[PDB]
Amino acid sequence: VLLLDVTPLSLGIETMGGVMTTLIAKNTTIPTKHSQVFSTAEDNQSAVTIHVLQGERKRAADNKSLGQFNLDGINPAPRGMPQIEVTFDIDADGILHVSAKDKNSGKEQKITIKASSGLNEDEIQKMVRDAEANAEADRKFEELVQTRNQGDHLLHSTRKQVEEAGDKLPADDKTAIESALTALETALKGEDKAAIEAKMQELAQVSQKLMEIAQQQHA
Amino acid sequence: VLLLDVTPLSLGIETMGGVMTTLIAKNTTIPTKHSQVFSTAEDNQSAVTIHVLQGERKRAADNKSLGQFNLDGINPAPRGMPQIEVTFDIDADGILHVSAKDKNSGKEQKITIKASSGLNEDEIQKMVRDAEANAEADRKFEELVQTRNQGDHLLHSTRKQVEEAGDKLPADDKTAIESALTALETALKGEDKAAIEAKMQELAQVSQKLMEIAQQQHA
Amino acid sequence: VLLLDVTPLSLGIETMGGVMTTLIAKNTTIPTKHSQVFSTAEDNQSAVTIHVLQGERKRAADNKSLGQFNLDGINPAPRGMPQIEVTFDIDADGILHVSAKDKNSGKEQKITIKASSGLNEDEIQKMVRDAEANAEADRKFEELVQTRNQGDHLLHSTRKQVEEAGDKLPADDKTAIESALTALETALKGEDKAAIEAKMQELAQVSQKLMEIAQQQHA
Amino acid sequence: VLLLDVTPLSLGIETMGGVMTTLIAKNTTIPTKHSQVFSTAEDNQSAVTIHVLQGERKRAADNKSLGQFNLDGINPAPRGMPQIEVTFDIDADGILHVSAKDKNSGKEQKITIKASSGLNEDEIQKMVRDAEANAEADRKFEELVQTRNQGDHLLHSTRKQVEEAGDKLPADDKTAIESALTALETALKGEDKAAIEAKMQELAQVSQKLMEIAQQQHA
Amino acid sequence: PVYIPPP
Amino acid sequence: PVYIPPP
Amino acid sequence: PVYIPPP
Amino acid sequence: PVYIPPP
Repeated sequence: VLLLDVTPLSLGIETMGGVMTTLIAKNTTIPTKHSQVFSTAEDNQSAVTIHVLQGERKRAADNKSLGQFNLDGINPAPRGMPQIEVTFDIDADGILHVSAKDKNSGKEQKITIKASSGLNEDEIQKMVRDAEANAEADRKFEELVQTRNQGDHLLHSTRKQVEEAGDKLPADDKTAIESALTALETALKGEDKAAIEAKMQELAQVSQKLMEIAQQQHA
Repeated sequence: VLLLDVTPLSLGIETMGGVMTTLIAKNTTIPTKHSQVFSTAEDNQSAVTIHVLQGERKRAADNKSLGQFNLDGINPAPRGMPQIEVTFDIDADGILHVSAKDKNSGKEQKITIKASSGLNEDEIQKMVRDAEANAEADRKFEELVQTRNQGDHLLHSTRKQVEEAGDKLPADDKTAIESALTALETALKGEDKAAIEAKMQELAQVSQKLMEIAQQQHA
Repeated sequence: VLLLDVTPLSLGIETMGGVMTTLIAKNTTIPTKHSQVFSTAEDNQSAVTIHVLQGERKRAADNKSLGQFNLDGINPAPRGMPQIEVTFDIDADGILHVSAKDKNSGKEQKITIKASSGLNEDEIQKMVRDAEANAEADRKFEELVQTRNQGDHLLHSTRKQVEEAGDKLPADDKTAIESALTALETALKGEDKAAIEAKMQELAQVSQKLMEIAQQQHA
Repeated sequence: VLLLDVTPLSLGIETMGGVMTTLIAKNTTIPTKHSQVFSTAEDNQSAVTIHVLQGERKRAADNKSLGQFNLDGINPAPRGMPQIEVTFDIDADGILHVSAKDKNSGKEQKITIKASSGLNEDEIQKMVRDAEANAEADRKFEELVQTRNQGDHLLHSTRKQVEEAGDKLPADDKTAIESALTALETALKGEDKAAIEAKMQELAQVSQKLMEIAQQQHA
Repeated sequence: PVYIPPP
Repeated sequence: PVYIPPP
Repeated sequence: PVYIPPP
Repeated sequence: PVYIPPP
């Protein structure tokens, strides 16, 4: 072949923290199909918004929006338990089919994106260009979002563990733990990575007795 | 400057599933310092092995081993709760300092890696070469390890949720759930991604009542 | 656009010394048209063979042969004087049209290469791979061919200048010059760059009086 | 090695037409030494200016000037005959030695460029960035300079061939040839590639009898 | 697994 | 967070 | 100009 | 060979 049709830009979805998660890597030859199983951000979340993105930037907002759609009817569950499988299928005509399917309920919703949608050749080059021009800033944003996402996980896991602990947890421990949880929740509202890591650190320092009770409860 | 000293290969650690997690990206100009907060794979894990890797391959075994060391004295905790912060610092002399620090106990262990350690120029080119030659296989292995790691998370979270549920969980539900958990544990022993995803799917289909009880317990 | 059709490999022709001269660079989006004006290697050359190549290697033999054709009816001329313009045109269907046109005679010959011709996806990746794996060797071959091509130019220019000089050139000069020309012609038969450069050096050292006569003849 | 010192930017000299000719390719590991044999642009040229450049741009002016120096004492010769060998040697300390040596006279001149000279890290990234941002424009400028350089070669070769022809050349031929040479000389003053190619074409069309006489004179 | 926010 | 196995 | 060999 | 202009 003298020619290949290839993706000029990565393709994916917006995930928690406002980042782009790539399902199809830049310069993939089509037809191609990739899928990944995602889950929910919130306890008892009934729906997920599937925001389809084209671009090379870490921040979702910095990429091209190809469109979006929701999948609802998600049954009550703890965050991170539902299995929402997201498939990007680009066919021989260059049409992108995106689906989101709930493996519990079997419910599925799709968006179809025409071969001609997305960024034109100029904008593509502008995008490849900006992604190299901002590689460092994007890397910093990835580290921030990853830190906030971890701290959110610690926030929530710890709160569940406090509840499960009940009276097993000494009063002084609970005082120290909740004040650290409150401060971590606040730090998670900003974009100061150092701040988040300092509250996470505080929580690790004050939670030892709680870790031991939680480890024991499921031992 | 007519010259820059740059990393010819990515640098990182082996993490669960036998993958390389990069802390310092290929072609980073030094001095540079990056850190990431990791946690434990197992409930009540007392120590983490820090296996320092140089290379571009997804599989840890496919990279160059720069050495390794353990950090122990991790206090009893559920998997994923301890905060083990891992820092790669390359100084002006090109010496790599790797540390692992437990944010609960403050305990820290280090390895120092000489500028001359790692792959020689030949082997570097062999490595850049193999990583492009195996890009597709490495991508497949990443998808497998990511799937097994998710399924392990579902396995373990679900088992905890069963215990916390107690008699709230109907007998027929518990029968279906445990048989699916057993089958998922078995699938997680292999390297058949389809198999793992099929057991995960089974668990999502049979766990609805359990998700609802768990969502309610912390509502 | 979600897709671009792009050239996966550079496209060009075999030129003197057995090198590939690229007319269309790898990863060019099509349709595209490029042309370059070439000339003849030999005095009184009546025809040029147009050997169309796909690949990233410096050596023509290391690339994929897409086919070839001749353009004849070139009118008697010194080497390097005819203007043979070679155009690569890839249209919207991905078909490559190659033409060679003699700007003196207006005569033109073409080859048409189907979109499906050339290397398959496997072989393309094998080719990108080999070109990086042999980057250094290819660079050395480029330096050799460039040196031999220069020395051929010096060989031929000097012989013409001797003839034009006639009796203006002292006997001792002509003795030294012709013995150096003979030795340069021999060195040009091999692939020892050092050897060629040493004969070129000899010729520069012995030709001063000849350079002065030639400079004067056209002053 | 955990580190390599590599050139962050290509290194070379300004050559005719205001282009950068690279002697040391971007991302070459040092120490390294490369040389290339150049010649003179003008008949009877006594000296060459060696303008050392750092950068990735095709236009010399768009690159960083590392300095420059002249080599004189070039003995009278036709353009393109002297052998001026230019060597870039970067040593283990990262110091660049540039030399220019006349293979006829053995005369040599050097510039030494400190490891710290050239573009800082910011400017390097600005440069890698601009070179991709202007890849197309740079490619067009390369085609223009290559066309003007060819047309200059045809201009000059043809003028020499007219002189050598003398009365062998019919009057009507000489009229057509000189008017085309004048028009080509004018076109070579601009930057309109089409214009130059049109005058070159005119010269090829009117010069047939001249090509035949020149071919015969050295047959 | 990576998480997706609600609508 | 990504997990690290024991020794 | 770059040169092309005969057939 | 590629050509270099005078000073």
